[PDB]
Amino acid sequence: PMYSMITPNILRLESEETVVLEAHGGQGTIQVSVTVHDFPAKKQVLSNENTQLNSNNGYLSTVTIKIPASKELKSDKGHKFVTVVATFGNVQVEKVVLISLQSGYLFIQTDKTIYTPGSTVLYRVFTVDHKLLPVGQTVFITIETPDGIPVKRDSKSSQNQFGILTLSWNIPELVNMGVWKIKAYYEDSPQQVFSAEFEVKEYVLPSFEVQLEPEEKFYYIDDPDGLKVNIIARFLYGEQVDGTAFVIFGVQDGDRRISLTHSLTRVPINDGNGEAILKRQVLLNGVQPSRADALVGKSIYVSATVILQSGSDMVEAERTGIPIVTSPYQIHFTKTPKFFKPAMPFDLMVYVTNPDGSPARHIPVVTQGSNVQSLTQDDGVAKLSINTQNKRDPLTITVRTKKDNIPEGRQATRTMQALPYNTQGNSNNYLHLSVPRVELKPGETLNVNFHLRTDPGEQAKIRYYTYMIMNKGKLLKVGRQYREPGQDLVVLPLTITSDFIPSFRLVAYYTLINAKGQREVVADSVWVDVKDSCMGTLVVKNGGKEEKHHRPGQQITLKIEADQGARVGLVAVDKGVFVLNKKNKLTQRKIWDVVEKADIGCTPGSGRNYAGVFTDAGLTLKTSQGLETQQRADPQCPQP
Amino acid sequence: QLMEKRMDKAGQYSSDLRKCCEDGMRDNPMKFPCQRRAQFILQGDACVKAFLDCCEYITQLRQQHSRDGALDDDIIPEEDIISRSQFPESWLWTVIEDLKQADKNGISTKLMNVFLKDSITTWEILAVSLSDKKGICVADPYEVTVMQDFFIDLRLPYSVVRNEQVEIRAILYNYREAENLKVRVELLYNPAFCSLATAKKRHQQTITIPARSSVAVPYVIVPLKIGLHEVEVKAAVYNHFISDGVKKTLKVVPEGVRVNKTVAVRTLNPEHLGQGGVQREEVPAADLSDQVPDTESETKILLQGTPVAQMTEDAIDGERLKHLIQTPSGCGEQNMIGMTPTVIAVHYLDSTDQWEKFGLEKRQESLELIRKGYTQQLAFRQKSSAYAAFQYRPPSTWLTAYVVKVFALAANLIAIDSKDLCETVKWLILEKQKPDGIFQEDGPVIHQEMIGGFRDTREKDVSLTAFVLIALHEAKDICEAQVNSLGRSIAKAGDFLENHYRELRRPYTVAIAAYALALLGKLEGDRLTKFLNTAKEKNRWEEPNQKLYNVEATSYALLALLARKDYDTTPPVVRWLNEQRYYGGGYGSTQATFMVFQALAQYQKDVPDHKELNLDVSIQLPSRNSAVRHRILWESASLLRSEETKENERFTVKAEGKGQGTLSVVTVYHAKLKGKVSCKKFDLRVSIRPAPETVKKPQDAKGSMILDICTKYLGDQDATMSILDISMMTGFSPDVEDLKTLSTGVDRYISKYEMNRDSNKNTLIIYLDKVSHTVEDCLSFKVHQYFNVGLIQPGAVKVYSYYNLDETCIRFYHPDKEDGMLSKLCHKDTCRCAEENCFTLEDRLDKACEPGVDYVYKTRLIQKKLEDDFDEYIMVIENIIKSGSDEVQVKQERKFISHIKCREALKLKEGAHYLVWGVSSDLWGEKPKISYIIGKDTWVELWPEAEECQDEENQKQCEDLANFTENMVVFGCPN
Ligand SMILES: *[C@@H]1O[C@H](CO)[C@@H](O[C@@H]2O[C@H](CO)[C@@H](O[C@@H]3O[C@H](CO)[C@@H](O)[C@H](O)[C@@H]3O)[C@H](O)[C@H]2NC(C)=O)[C@H](O)[C@H]1NC(C)=O
Repeated sequence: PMYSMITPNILRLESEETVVLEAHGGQGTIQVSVTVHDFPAKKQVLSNENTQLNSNNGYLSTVTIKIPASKELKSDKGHKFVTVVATFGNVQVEKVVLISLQSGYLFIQTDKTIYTPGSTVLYRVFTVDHKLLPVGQTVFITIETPDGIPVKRDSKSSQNQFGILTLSWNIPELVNMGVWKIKAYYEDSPQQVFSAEFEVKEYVLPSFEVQLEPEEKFYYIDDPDGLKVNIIARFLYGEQVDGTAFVIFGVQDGDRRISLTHSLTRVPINDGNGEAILKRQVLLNGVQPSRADALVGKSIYVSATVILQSGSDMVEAERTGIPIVTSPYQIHFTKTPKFFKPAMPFDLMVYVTNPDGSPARHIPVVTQGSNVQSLTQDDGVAKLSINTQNKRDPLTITVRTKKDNIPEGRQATRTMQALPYNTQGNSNNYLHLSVPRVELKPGETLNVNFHLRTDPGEQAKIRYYTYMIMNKGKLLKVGRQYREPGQDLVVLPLTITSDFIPSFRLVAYYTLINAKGQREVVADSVWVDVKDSCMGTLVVKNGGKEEKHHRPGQQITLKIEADQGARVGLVAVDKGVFVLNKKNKLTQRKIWDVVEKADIGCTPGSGRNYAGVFTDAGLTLKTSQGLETQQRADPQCPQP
Repeated sequence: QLMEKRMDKAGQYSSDLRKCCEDGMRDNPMKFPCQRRAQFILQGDACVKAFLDCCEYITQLRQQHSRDGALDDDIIPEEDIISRSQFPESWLWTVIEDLKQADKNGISTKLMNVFLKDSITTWEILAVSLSDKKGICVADPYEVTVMQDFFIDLRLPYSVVRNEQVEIRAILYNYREAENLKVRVELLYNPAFCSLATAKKRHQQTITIPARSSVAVPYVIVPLKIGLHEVEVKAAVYNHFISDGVKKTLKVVPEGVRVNKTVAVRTLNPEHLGQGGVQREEVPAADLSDQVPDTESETKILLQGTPVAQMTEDAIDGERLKHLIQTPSGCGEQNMIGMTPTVIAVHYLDSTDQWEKFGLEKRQESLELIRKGYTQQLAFRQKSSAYAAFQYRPPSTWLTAYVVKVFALAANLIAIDSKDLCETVKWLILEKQKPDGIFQEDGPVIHQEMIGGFRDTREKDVSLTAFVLIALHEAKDICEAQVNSLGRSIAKAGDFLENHYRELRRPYTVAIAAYALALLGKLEGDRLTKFLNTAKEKNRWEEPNQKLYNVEATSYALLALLARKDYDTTPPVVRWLNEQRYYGGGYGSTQATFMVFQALAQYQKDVPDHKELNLDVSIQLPSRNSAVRHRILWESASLLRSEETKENERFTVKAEGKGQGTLSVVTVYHAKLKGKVSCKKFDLRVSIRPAPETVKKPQDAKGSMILDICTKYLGDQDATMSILDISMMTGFSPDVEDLKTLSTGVDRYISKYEMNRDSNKNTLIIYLDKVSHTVEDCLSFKVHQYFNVGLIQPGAVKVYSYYNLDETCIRFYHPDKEDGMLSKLCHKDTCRCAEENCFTLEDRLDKACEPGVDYVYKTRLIQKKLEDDFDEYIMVIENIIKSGSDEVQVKQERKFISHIKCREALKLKEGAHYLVWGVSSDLWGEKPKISYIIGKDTWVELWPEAEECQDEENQKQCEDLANFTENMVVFGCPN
């Protein structure tokens, strides 16, 4: 028989971590003891647990260990390790694991993202642990100038406020203007500084606002008519503007402003409407190289001073960042896996974006050569399944957008290369996990397809698949999916709960004894999105009748629904600030962006070998036959 | 075609030289020629040559296109653009913890009733939860749109004047796109106002507002009383439940300028200034020759147990801190009021252990003030860690030193960035110190005493090198290991002042260099005897024609003597500095106040002979039957006791006991325009006139005018740092785009402008780097009138040096008599309602014998003096019918004063005879000159001449007036 031990490759101190124990071919009852020792001396048993392997659990059991944060492990010199030893009766299995205490998360929410002098910055700091549960610890909170000078250093304990540090600060009337920074760190971890930024500009009271709407959200460099920009000028109280707009165009050359002086036109504004056109001959001559290709990758800015007809007020606005490209889309292969399986379909995930970085919705993309065509959704991602041949050659894939009313020279096109999985001893023993692309919400049920491909003498030896579900760098669910002989497709139904948000990895494998008498392990993994929801629940609704328009000074009733014992922090903000600077405002996706960076996997699936699957997904393996994984030193993954 | 060549010419220049050329092509409101605008350029000759080339380009090119234009130039692209940043303030900033009531799923529900704000906007309520079993969760946003469709905007002024007459607009908005709104609008009655709404009849108007439109409804209102009065306008929509009301407060400022007046400052020390242990001080009555008619005066007597007791108790209090200094802040040195008095008040109460009197929080509340002033002073920090006085000016070495001094003192109390402080120090040693120890000023000079004058190259840079050295000695321990040059630079500055000390001649420069040597122990020998012999009368280091500068010099000298441990020499210097409170009982400017506070607190710091305080002071006012007594002991709570009186009388203060104290007597009154005719060291000319019709004016602005202000200093050098204090007339507010042009350019004429809130009238403060002593410095900008005002009261322009408040000059400006700006905006009943304050045989005998009637005269008007505020009527008393409290004679002249409202009410004729009687409370002034007030209990009746009495229409009145005169002298009033 073969005994196997699977743990996550980084174990957290003061945390419940899951150890998987499994006896391939066990008989009777096998008592297993798991011991955690200090590295490299093994002088102290840090954790000790017990379980059994029998026929009732299928010779597969899990063990929860909690390594305490001792004074030797808290030392700041060198990456520390522990040694986990599992004893399967008389056979011991032993693996050295990297450790990290972590338990550091600080989220900062300002009440708004732009301020005038004299305003009050209302800001909250939420103090949670590694499980995102509230902790009561001392936090040092620093407000810094745009030049970086600290003007306010607070120290607040979140023990009695239970994790919601609610504070305020008054901006003085004379102050630095620019991008201010709030910084926060725990008292026991000063090197983990978390930050949010806000902007302080000056008082602006327009009698009328000016909006510069270009006809397209980009400029085609081979467009003969040019770039039309609609001038929409209206009062803040709603009325229309009659007057005269003085409009000038220009080129933003990276970090360079080139004023097009020959584009300066006088435009009348009648009933709040006017039009200024930048002709193509003004754009080419005004930039110092008069090349259409040397204008690609730049943007057009446009400034317009609108005067009222009685000469009464002038309000000037600017629309920057209108790109001078030929393709309105950018193809990205960032959400797709980099490794394919031979003679099995490759789930290509093409991410199509607008030139400002926003996701391009409902854009048809076609792969060249295979003619697979799909549409993007609201997230900008399209799924194209490419049927691969039974070859271990690198698969070169070119994706091209095919939206109508756009010429073929103006379509986005990008090329990638996918690499094949390497089997043991050039054998035909493969595994492929096939998952349908649904925006998975908690409450939906996912059917996962377990495809087998083996040599015909090796097919009957496979009785089960052993699957593992990981979420937030922890083993969430382990089980077995059994298989009758002759079943080339086995389906595991999986209910998505709230513990799967934001994303989860499913890793599955089978073992066998091949035609050379050697123990072969074949594995596969897949990364699945979950719709950005919440581990708990928090809704704010109306408590009275659903009135569309309210009056000033009207009493309304708010209905606030949360979990039992939850503390809810509130703010009522004007809508005009929420839309302005969105990159500094706390959203629910920004919670799920932060935990997505803290993960122990680097690739969205597959690997170089059997040890390539466990290491790329965040696991490690040690078997009694000698099958193992490499050691992890760095929690990060390299980029050029 | 004109913006075309203006940008092709500006394209010829690059980098910072293009900004000089583009500013040469801008319009200038005073129409200076291109060579005159070049005189204000501070950037150097390369910027001036690019300025002149582009200025004279479009000067001759506009005069060519105008002289062939018979047969706007709105190009401010900026490239930066400031967008919308003012939104309504966020609310509902709470945390809810009562959520334990579980359902089947454990979901807890909270209901909460909240009130919406008055902002017509879409509110948006955001929620972040935190649960001990479920973690953090941010909700989706919940939007609450607030819209009433009909809303009212009430347009009030900043301030009106009592018995001035305005038109107030309520703008009513209606935006139903295609549905019009018939609305009745009502102005509510207020007895402090005088309008078409009375106590028995409301003033209702019925209007119809069109769809997607606005209608303004005017209301004419006369305020009759002084103080914060509410204007309430209500309006409700016909056949609907839509109703709105807007209530706003109309501040009616008293007429005239409000002038504080120090009557007396005295040192209270009966051990040294007492005869037989009893000190007696007589305080005179204040000179109220320039007082506004029908306003009250208010004398405030202040007794202080220590000479530092006012400044300490006012620097801890946050609102009282801003009223130590009488000048505005909002520039580089001036902004240090938020730090420097609060630092040395905490340092004083540190060294004397005295916070047991105050609250326990009072240290921590005052520590927050120094943190706020640290954030405010950091706004003036430039990019090279240096400090400039204004936002786009080159850095001042004098200022950057003074920031090092106050930051090093506040580093013991507040967390000051040491690295930034020593980087600011490292800029002073490397960039600004000459190798012979001299610190060089390459920015514009702020303080007057930082120039070595004329062909005395002696005393050149001595006052500045001393000022930097005091500052670097304060940051000696803070920037010790940070800057390895600080020990050598402090000694090099100390060697330069010691070697050049024999050449010094002015009392400020002898004193400020002595304290820089006293910190180094180098005020011995001939440096010591020159410092002591410079002092006049063994107690002050003063020079003629200097006020605040002398207070700084004596404070630097007191700090020099206390650093030398010369405690026996210092008590006369302490007593002198204690009583130089010329400006409202305080020291007026900033650097005067921060220096005498530091010197006086340093005396009480290391000479703690105040624990034996037992001062028994008694004040005897003649208006009170019993003398006020106060006892100030050392423990006895507050060390300051005050008394107030409404009478401007002389009184005697008697002090007994032990200790050294301070008496302060300040009279607050409203002053007219006659006392402001005196101008000292400055010269000022102001004129206002209506703008041309081709001038673009704002939409809510009814008229526009052009204000020209020209000033010139009358000294031997240019006046560094002066302020123009310009009050707007009622309804007026200046053009922001003119003031932005005058403050943003390489040809910069105004260092910074600001509008001063919490003031009497709407006041524009203009900051100037210099005022030329050779050429008259002029500036023009537009002011805009925003509603019709019936009897406009004149504005005021006051120029003064910031560091010497004696060097001031005030001028008043009013438009023309032909403007229709004096014509009463009222109709008839509203006119009469405003003429109550101005003012048949048995009826005359009763009204001349009412209890309170003092005098009855027959007068004759010789001369009217029509002034801007009040009318003087010089009358000759031709008959005395009832003798009053004023001892008058027949054919003796007396002044009769009425308000400019009463010019149409009275309609007096020069030369005509009049029967006048009034009350004794309308007597004003002190004998030999009593002025008479034509008030609401004063009778004015025309007496016809002896040729006019021969007409049949006047013969009954002349017999009624002759019967009244004989009855009132022979019989008098009935008993
Ligand atoms: C002239 O000197 C006097 C005395 O130092 C200054 O008087 C101060 O005036 C302000 C506003 O007029 C007073 O504030 C008011 O305080 C009362 C309570 O006393 C409060 O009810 C009001 O609502 C208001 O806040 C202030 O108390 C008063 N200070 C003193 C010591 O009397 C005056 O500002 C000086 N004028 C100028 C032009 O410098």
